[PDB]
Amino acid sequence: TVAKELRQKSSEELVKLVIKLKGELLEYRFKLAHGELDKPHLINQTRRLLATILTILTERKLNWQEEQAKYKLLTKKTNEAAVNAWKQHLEANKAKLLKSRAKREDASKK
Amino acid sequence: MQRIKKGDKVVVITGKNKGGSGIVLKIMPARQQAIVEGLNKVTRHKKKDQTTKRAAKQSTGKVQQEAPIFLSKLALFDQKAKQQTIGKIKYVMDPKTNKKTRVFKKSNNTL
Amino acid sequence: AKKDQLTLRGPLYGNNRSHSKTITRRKWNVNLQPCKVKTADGKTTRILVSTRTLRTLKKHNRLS
Amino acid sequence: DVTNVLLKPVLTEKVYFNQMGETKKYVFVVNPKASKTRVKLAFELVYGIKPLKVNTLIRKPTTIRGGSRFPGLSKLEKLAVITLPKGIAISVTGE
Amino acid sequence: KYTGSIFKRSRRLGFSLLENNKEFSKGKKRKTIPGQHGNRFRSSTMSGYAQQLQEKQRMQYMYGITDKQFRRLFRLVLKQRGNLAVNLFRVLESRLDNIVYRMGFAPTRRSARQLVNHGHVLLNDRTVDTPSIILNPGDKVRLKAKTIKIPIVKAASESGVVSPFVETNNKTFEGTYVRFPERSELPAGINESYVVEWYKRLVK
RNA sequence: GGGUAGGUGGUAAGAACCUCAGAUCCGGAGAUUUCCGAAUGGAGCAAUCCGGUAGUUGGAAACAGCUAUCAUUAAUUGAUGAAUAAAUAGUCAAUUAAAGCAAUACGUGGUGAAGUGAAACAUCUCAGUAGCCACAGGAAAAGAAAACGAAUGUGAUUCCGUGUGUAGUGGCGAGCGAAAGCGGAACAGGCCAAACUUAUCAUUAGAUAGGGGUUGUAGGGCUUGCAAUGUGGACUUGAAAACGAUAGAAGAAGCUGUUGGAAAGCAGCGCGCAAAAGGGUGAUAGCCCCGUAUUUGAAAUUGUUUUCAUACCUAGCGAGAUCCCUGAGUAGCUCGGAAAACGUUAUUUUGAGUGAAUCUGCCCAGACCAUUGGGUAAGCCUAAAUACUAAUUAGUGACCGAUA
RNA sequence: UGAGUAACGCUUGGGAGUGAGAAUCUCCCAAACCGAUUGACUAAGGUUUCCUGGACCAGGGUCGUCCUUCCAGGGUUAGUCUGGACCUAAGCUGAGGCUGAAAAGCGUAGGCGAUGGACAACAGGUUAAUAUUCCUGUACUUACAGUUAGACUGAUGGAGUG
Ligand SMILES: [Mg+2]
Ligand SMILES: [Mg+2]
Ligand SMILES: [Mg+2]
Ligand SMILES: [Mg+2]
Ligand SMILES: [Mg+2]
Ligand SMILES: [Mg+2]
Ligand SMILES: [Mg+2]
Ligand SMILES: [Mg+2]
Ligand SMILES: [Mg+2]
Ligand SMILES: [Mg+2]
Ligand SMILES: [Mg+2]
Ligand SMILES: [Mg+2]
Ligand SMILES: [Mg+2]
Ligand SMILES: [Mg+2]
Ligand SMILES: [Mg+2]
Ligand SMILES: [Mg+2]
Ligand SMILES: [Mg+2]
Ligand SMILES: [Mg+2]
Ligand SMILES: [Mg+2]
Ligand SMILES: [Mg+2]
Ligand SMILES: [Mg+2]
Ligand SMILES: [Mg+2]
Ligand SMILES: [Mg+2]
Ligand SMILES: [Mg+2]
Ligand SMILES: [Mg+2]
Ligand SMILES: [Mg+2]
Ligand SMILES: [Mg+2]
Ligand SMILES: [Mg+2]
Ligand SMILES: [Mg+2]
Ligand SMILES: [Mg+2]
Ligand SMILES: [Mg+2]
Ligand SMILES: [Mg+2]
Ligand SMILES: [Mg+2]
Ligand SMILES: [Mg+2]
Repeated sequence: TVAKELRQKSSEELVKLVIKLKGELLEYRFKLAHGELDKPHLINQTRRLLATILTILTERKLNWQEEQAKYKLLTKKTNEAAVNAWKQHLEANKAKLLKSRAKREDASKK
Repeated sequence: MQRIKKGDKVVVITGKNKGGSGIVLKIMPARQQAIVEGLNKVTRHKKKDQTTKRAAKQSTGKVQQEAPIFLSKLALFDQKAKQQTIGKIKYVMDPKTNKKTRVFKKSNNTL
Repeated sequence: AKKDQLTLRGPLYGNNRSHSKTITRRKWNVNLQPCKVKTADGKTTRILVSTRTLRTLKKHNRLS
Repeated sequence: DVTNVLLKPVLTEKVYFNQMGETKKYVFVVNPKASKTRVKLAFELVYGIKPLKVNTLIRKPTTIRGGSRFPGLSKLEKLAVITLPKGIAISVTGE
Repeated sequence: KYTGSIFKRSRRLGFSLLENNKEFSKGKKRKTIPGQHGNRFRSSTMSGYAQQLQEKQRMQYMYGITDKQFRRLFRLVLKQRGNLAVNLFRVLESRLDNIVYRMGFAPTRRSARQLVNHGHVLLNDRTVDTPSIILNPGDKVRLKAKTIKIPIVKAASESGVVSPFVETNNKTFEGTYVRFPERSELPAGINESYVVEWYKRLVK
């Protein structure tokens, strides 16, 4: 039943499905470990659907990791705060580094 | 197929309860019993336990429920016949739908 | 092992009968004596063989 | 890459003690066969902020429910202690 | 037990004794072996009996028999009244599959035997699975209806072809007989009676 | 494919879902199959550690992901190549196989004791048993007479009964114990070497690849004719059919009253049977239920048999020549052992030595010789009957019933 | 049965509290022993015996509200510490190879093998339980890339040191 619907789908759409379900599976497991998962059966349905998707992808001699490595799309949104924190950290590091060398140099000069 | 399904009227032919008509609410095939409403009323002595949000109250006194009964003691009840009687069933297959249908053997009533 | 390289004939285990018919297990070993022959362009290669095989090589013109 | 090396976050007294005061420290449980570099890469590809450093704990299996009719052993855990830079605090739940 | 190197030893000699015995040239003879063995015969000078042996072989093959079974049947027929040269012919022809092949519902005698063993065959005062039962001159052999349910039918035609010592009506599947096969219906493939004397010497 | 109306494995209730677009469940065929383990990239204290190479994706690189591959031995082929010209040793690469395990069981071979008995003990027995090791197979081994053996004889091997505890063999003590013959189970006999001939190898072939041949009342080759186109295999590919195996479908016949918590017991009146095997149902049910007898059914995988065709083998009786071939460190013999029932001996085998002949030939018939007769060693393969059950299905028990 | 007998395996008094029950549990004050040790840090071994809360089936040679016992939860953070990614000693393994009825034994090249050699971090603070590991402060070492200046770079081998 379900295998027919996925069989109708092409290969590229299937690898998109696997990444989305992998991500969703991680979220369900994290929410369950934090006690915020009202529906505890969705873990099995994603895993079974994930296992089913693997079966259709392995009929043809195609993998799921290599096929997604050839073409993919990058990430976004998780950039602004990251660079703010990183810029602050390197600035603090450079201030300590510059201060330390100065103290040593003038001490050796004296 | 099966002699007793979920929903059809059924009666008891042996035991303390004789001629007890009821509706099968659930069938356990593995242990061969059957829950029939209104029959085999048992009264568990409901204690009090408080360890959950619902268990904080868990109001349970003399709740009367249903005890399972062996399927051998059950017998199908006839409804189509003008004079209802208790009999045995066949497993004829009508070519109209090619589906197996239960038919009594002391009459010609389907199911 | 103490065996020929041309054939596979090896030692022979038997009994050591003496006066009073006392039984003691003994071993007859074959006379493995070095021998050189000419095979594959006459290439001599020393091969430990039984004197019996040595006589066979000599009569078969092989031993030259 | 496959992201099976991030099994479950854990919240204890030690975790909440670290998870306050500027730099936050989040403690997860990871694949016992995974390495520190794999942990950093998994965190990069699924959260987006580079860990400052990673520490690892191995908790040995031990006997549990001793004396009960059927005794059982524990389960092998590898713990990872990520520490994000100053001023950044992301939520473990909600994406 | 080391680098035996058959090349090293074989070439080491190139003839020798072990070399030639093993000489890989060793072919297959995998067709020479079978056929010649298969089955032979002819007559010789010193024992005479050669004729008896060859004739015995032919007769057994005509009906697909093992020599042991033949010795049993000869023992059975031997004791009775007298010059029973009319009895053992009926005994050899009373085989159920033999009657099935002369009845005409099988292309060949062994194929008929296969049918019999597969449970096609219905008798009178009994039924039948074993393809060796000795039938009585006047006996019926009603054929199953399941076999006809598998119309290959080609058979029924052979049935009518028949041989006079068999009376079978085609399609209707039924058979019996009387006036057991005379020697005419037992053709010159094997028509001699000193095979009887061969078994008298070999079987008491 | 079957099959339904339930299911989410047990100690197990509850929560939350799935399921009539046909779920769970059963059967056939597939997919995935972490690490250790013959373990085989290297190591190692098992389930751990450390990598190389060729790709591909991020990085500015180190590096990090994702793939495939990387042990040893043997055989074949190719390349390279020492002492030392050539050539080999050696080195490298490619392809194909081998490794290991278990069925507390059967087979073969090698090795091989002792407790014990002899009322002690050494010959002997135990016993070629236990054990150790190697190689398998679905069985293995054996196998087509240089035989038995005393006759107007039988005509591969194997297994069973008898011959018989007989002939014999034994510090002639303890003991051991056949081979003929007869009655049975099954039955099958095949193929090379050499002659002769063909083609090719610096044709010094003495080698390679073909035709010819497979024996004992001798066979085959040489030359010359007649009759033959078949019958049969231990047989290859296919096609068709039948019988099964791995899920299943249908499958008859009872009410009343009494004791009783409860009837199926008991009693009355009936009914069915190709079903009166069994299990459950509140006691002891042919007719309450599941089943059983019987009739049936397979998409897929697999087993046996049959039919047809098709490769590959397979063929008789004469004449003349008087020529050639028929398995050599072999059979014998000597010196030490052994196998056979035999404690070594006619027969079989072998560690050391020696060593023949070629159908008017050689071996055998319990030392040996002659006559008579039997048989063709020193080359190979061989189904069946025979040995066993860890496992799958069905079933049985004057077998056990928690110290068995 | 012996028999409620032998034995209970080196350490005192009191006040307050908990508790249904206290010589035995908690706190306080003393008291008595150790003090080249019954003190503190670790190797080996042990393998959760560590911390918190609860319980008093069983174990504790008595008792117990208590325990190293049981239940539930939690606890072990390394570029610099101890060992691998570095090296070898005794010894082990060991392709070829030698020897040996078989199994196997010996052994070369290689490879393992610390109890040794080489190698960069110290002070303080913090939790009930971890700290040269977490935090603060101040450092050091080894790789890779870009860049500036100078310089010809110089090993799988030789030598010195080690
Ligand atoms: Mg002895
Ligand atoms: Mg660590
Ligand atoms: Mg289906
Ligand atoms: Mg003795
Ligand atoms: Mg004695
Ligand atoms: Mg004695
Ligand atoms: Mg064999
Ligand atoms: Mg059938
Ligand atoms: Mg049915
Ligand atoms: Mg029925
Ligand atoms: Mg019954
Ligand atoms: Mg002789
Ligand atoms: Mg002997
Ligand atoms: Mg002769
Ligand atoms: Mg000969
Ligand atoms: Mg027991
Ligand atoms: Mg007991
Ligand atoms: Mg006592
Ligand atoms: Mg007492
Ligand atoms: Mg006393
Ligand atoms: Mg006293
Ligand atoms: Mg006392
Ligand atoms: Mg004490
Ligand atoms: Mg005291
Ligand atoms: Mg003191
Ligand atoms: Mg101390
Ligand atoms: Mg414990
Ligand atoms: Mg504590
Ligand atoms: Mg406590
Ligand atoms: Mg106590
Ligand atoms: Mg640090
Ligand atoms: Mg090392
Ligand atoms: Mg050390
Ligand atoms: Mg501490």
